[PDB]
Order: sequence, then C-alpha cells, then structure tokens
Amino acid sequence: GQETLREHYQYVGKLAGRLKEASEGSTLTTVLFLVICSFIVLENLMVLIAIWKRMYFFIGNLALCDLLAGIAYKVNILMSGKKTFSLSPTVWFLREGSMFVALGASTCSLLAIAIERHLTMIKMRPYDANKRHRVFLLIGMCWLIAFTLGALPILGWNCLHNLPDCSTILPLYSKKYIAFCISIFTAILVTIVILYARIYFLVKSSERSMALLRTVVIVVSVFIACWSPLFILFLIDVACRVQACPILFKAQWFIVLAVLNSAMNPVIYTLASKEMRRAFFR
Amino acid sequence: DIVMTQSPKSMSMSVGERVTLSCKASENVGIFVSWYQQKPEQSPKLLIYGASNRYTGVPDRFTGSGSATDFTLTLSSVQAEDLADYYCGQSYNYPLTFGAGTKLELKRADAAPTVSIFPPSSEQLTSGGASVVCFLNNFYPKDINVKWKIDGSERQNGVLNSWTDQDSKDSTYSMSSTLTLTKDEYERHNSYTCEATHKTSTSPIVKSFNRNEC
Amino acid sequence: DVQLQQSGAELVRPGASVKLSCKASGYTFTDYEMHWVKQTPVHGLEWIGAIDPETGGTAYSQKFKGKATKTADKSSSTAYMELRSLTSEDSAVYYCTIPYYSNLRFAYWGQGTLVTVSSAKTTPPSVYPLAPGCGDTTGSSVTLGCLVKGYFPESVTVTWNSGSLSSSVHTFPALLQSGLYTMSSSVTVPSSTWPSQTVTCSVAHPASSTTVDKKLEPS
Ligand SMILES: CCCCCCCCCCCCC/C=C/[C@@H](O)[C@@H](N)COP(=O)(O)O
Repeated sequence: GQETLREHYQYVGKLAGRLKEASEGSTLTTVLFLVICSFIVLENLMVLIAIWKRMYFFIGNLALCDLLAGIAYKVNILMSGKKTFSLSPTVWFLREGSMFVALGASTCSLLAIAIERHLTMIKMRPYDANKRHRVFLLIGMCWLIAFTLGALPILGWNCLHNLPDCSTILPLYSKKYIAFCISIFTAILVTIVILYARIYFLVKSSERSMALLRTVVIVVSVFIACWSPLFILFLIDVACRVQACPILFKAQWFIVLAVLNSAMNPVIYTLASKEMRRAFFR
Repeated sequence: DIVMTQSPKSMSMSVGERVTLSCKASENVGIFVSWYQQKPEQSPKLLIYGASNRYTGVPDRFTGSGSATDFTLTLSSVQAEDLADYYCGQSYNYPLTFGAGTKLELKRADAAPTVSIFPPSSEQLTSGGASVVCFLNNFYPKDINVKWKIDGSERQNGVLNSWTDQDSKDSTYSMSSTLTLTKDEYERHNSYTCEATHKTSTSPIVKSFNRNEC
Repeated sequence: DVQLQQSGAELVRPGASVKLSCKASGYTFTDYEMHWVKQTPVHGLEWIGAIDPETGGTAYSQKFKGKATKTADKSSSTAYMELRSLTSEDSAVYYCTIPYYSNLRFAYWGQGTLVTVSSAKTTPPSVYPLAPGCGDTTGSSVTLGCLVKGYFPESVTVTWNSGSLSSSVHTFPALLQSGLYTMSSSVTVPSSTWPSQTVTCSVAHPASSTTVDKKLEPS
C-alpha cells in the first residue's frame, strides 16, 4: 500500500513530488528522543518493581500508561521518517493509533486520580460502593475510552478517498476526528482544573495550617504546560488549509512535549514517603 | 498522456460580471488540479492549488471547485486587473499537462474596421519584389476573417498577418495583412482585392485596385 | 525570499545548441524538484521534464527525449537545461518552476528565457512607402503607411516626421518570416493634411547602425 501513503504525503507537503525519494532525517533529534524514551521506560519500570505493599494502584496504572507510551514512541521513531513508506496504511494506523491509546489512557488516568482525591474528602455518598467497585470501574473506563477513541480511525473514520479532510500532522487522519479529540481533551482539562480547585476549596475547613496543597495543585498543572501546545497545533491543523501554515512541519517537537509529561509523572506523583532515597542507599 | 480540455477559449467581459471557467479531464485527476494566471511577458502566477485552496495574495472573488474529472474556477466580480490569460493544469501524474487557455477580455460596443489597400512601391519593384498591403484597424470584436483575391482567386501563401491587442484608448483591435509576390507574377494579373468579413456588416467589406489604370 | 533567476535572451542558429540556466535562492535547493515548462502560442504550455537535484535523476516527456538534457549543480544552487540541434519549432519561452512543498503547489515560477531560432546575420531593413492607388478620396480621412521588410535582429524604431505627428498611428509588431523580420505601420490624417503637408517615415535599426527616412509622395 505504498502509493496510498505517497499521495497523502504529497497532498500534505512532506513528500515533494512524484520523483523525489524521501529523506526525512536528522540523526540528532532521532537519537535524542530515544534517550527520552530510554528515560521514560527506565523511570516507569522502577515505579512498578518498587510497589508490592486502595493504595498505589492508581499510581501503578498511570506508570503503566507512561510505560507503554515510552515503549510505543520508541517503536514509533524506528518506523517513521524514511521507513514510513515501507508500511501498509493498515500498519500505519497501528503505529499512530498506538500513541492515541497509550497517551489517551495516560490522560484519562490523570482524571481518575482527580476524582479519587476529590471523592474521599467532605461527603461520603452511599451511591457508590467505594471499596473496590470504584477503583475497577475507573481504570476499566480509562482504558476503554482510550482504545475506543484511539482505534477509531482504523475502523473507518479516516481521510481515505477524501483528501480535503486529511490532517497535516497525521496525513491519513480525519480533521473531524481531531476536532472530536480537541473537544474532549479540553473537556478532560477543564474537568481536572475545576476538581483540583474544588479540592483546594474544600480543605479550607475548621503545627499550623500551612497547606502545601496550594503549592502542589500548581505544580501538577504543568500538565497544561506540557499538553496544551500540541492541542493549539491540532487546532491550527483543523483550521489552516493545506500547505498554508508551515509551523505544522516542526510538529515532532510538540509531540515530545506531550511525551515529556510521561517523564514528569513519576516525579510529581511519587513524592510521598520518598521511596527512591532509601531504594538506592548502597 | 492526460488531456485537459479547458473552455471557453476567450470571453469578452465588462467590469463586475460573473464568469465561470471549465476544465475537464480525460482521466481521474483527483484534486491535484491547479489554476494559473498569465500576463504578457510574465510568468504564470498560481491562483488556486488543490480542490479550492487560494494561494497567498489571491482575493476572495476567486473561487475554485471540482473533484476527479470536472473542475471550475469562478470570478464573482471581474475587476480590471483580472483581465489576463488563465490556465488549468493537472499535476497528478508526470508529465504535467495544461489547458489551452482562456483569455479574459474587455467588452465594448461593435466597431466596423477601416480598410485601406496599398500598391507595391516603386523602389521595391526595382528589386524584383512586390508586396501588397491591406490595413484593417480600429474594429471590435476580434472575430475577423480576411481573404486575398487576385483576379477573383483566393491566395493564402506568402501572407503575413500582424495584430495589436486591445487599444489603450479605443479598446479595439487592428490588423496588418501583407501579401508578397514576385514582380513577374504581380505584372501578370489585374484585379487585386483585400476582402474582410465582420459582425458589423452582412456583406463583406471590400477594398481593391486595378494595376493597369493607375 | 524565493526567487528563480533565469538567464534570459538567447538567439541561436538552426542546427546549433543552447544551454539555459535557472538559479535558485531562498531555499535548500536539494529538497525540491526543478521543472521546466515550454510555452508556444500554438501548442500552449508543454512540459519538458523534471530533475531531482540531489542524486541527478531525471524524468522527461517522450517528445523531448533527445532535445532536452538536464543537469543540476548543488554547489551553486542552479539547474541547467540543454536544447540540442534546434529547428524553428523550438523557438519559445522556457520557464523554470518548483513544486514548492509538493507537486500539489507549483507556486514559484521563474521569468522565462526567450529563445529565437533564426539563421541570418544582422541585415538592415528595406523601407518602402505605401501610398494609395491614385484614386482621389470620397471619404474624409486619408490612410497611408510605411513598410519595413527583411531585417535582423529585432529592436527597430519607427517614428513619423521624426515624432511630430503621433495622433492615430498604428505600429504593428514584427513577424519572423524566412529567418527575417517584417514590420508595418499606418498613419491616418484628413484629406486636408495629405499631400498638402509632408509625411515621411523615420525608421532606425540600431544593430546595423542604419537610419533611413522615406518620404511618402503620391502617384
Ligand atoms: C482524550 C485525550 C486524547 C489525547 C490523545 C493523545 C494525543 C497524542 C497524539 C500522538 C500522535 C503522535 C504520533 C505522531 C507521529 C508522527 O510524528 C510520525 N509518525 C510521523 O513521522 P513521518 O513518518 O510522517 O516522517
């Protein structure tokens, strides 16, 4: 299926002409991002072996999401660039949809941590058996929405045989699918920032009350500092017509800024008890 | 290759009208069709690439459309600087094939040509040549057909035809037809005729001379 | 930013060869193809071929396999096209253009190199006065003119009474015929102007250092 990818990469502008052989390479940034993947797989593997003893499953689910995100982007670099024209479009949907299920479950799990710290606070509703029925239905819905949204192009919703709907970052994806992903990502983002402000507004109750919780809800909002410049660029992609906005060609720098969020999540969420500080005493 | 058939060949417009240019393909081209504009001794300048993607600097009056085979380009208000030649080209398979052309022109009221015929000069007959010149100037529209009749017989070999574009004041055309013979053939016949056909007259406009009496 | 400077103005004998050039600036030259398009008034726009600048690989049309030959020098960021044994069919304007980002958008074109294929050394024109056929006019105006036949090369300059009359004059462009150009011009006056005053044709061919005045007398 090489000529199908050739026509879409000629429509987008990443392949210049029907005679030129492709040569998308740097050999600097494509070894840099591997060491970024080599740190995300190394950080998140250490989180999973360190836990053995409710507690820690939400941190363990998130570090599992960031593990597979580090595995899939390391897979994605080795199958992109000059190698991406040896791939079938059915293989191409697997390479790109593997990053929408891992990063989709990573962002959905951050919402599940947001509902967990909100639930056990001021009001114990008897609507939910909160023992293990809540922790299983959250993580089940975090991975069900991620696979459903992430594998939604390969089941049909793509720009195959409809070139004006082709995105410039993802040359086979649908711009209407991206606008579905923009509108529900912001719906995840405005949900987290109103719950995290509600948790800060509901710890004001009856040494002192130093409240470190204002200082941590700002530092966990590096999530908007890591993820929103990609979704500006997705909003640029759906809005800009083809070959008119050339900031979309440096989009791989906006991808890693969403994937360095997977490196920060072992730092932001494992500051309790300081496990690593004892775990390498000798 | 892939033949692109572009219509109309030329269309006379006044300022503010709507026009729609058609470009059909022999094959499926997809949406790779472009639209170009050309002005005299200038490069073709791209207006619309893709299905309907306006290049930078192209105004809102230019509108593209089409898919696979049938393609259109419309002007919602023809302005004075849009008076140029236009082309369509396929860009889906190498070799690139373009259309034949569409000339946007200025429309005015009709004008009959003013026809004048001229003998060979005395100096050219001393050198063995003999040119007969017929001037057809200030006429509208450009649709004109000119015959050269020598003793009633049409002749087409040895004819140079020059043209002006639309005038800088009249917005009319002008034509210069020059029939060149030898001296020995020019002295053989008598009736020499420049005959013209135009919209402004049902009968053809004729101006002629006999070489014997004067 | 992106210009395609193109070596224009050529003039070549039949059976000889010519090598044109298109010079690129404002972008990395080895990342986009170079294309060459031919424009005649008869055949319209014709595609000659293309070339990938890094790795000198070409693709032609079958009509031009044998006429056109393309190279690319990436150290100077310019592309060359060589026409070989030219006839009169090969006299046209040759454009260079790029598929900017892709073959979808041919946004940047060159400027054209005019190629005129003639066969003569610089020859001064013969100027002949065109006077009417000794029939007195029934109409008000009197139309009369000047004929310039058989000159090479181009740029010639015609004026009427050294420029003293210019109202309602039609100077027609030249045509290449048998390797030689030919230009005509007509001036229109009322019956009271000619032959009462003197109307002469002032023609000047600078490439042969020739200037000739021809007075238009009746007969
Ligand atoms: C509900 C939340 C939704 C959020 C979903 C996660 C969004 C993250 C999108 C991740 C997509 C990144 C994958 C892109 C890879 C491309 O850079 C290369 N394959 C193209 O390189 P090439 O081979 O073309 O040279």
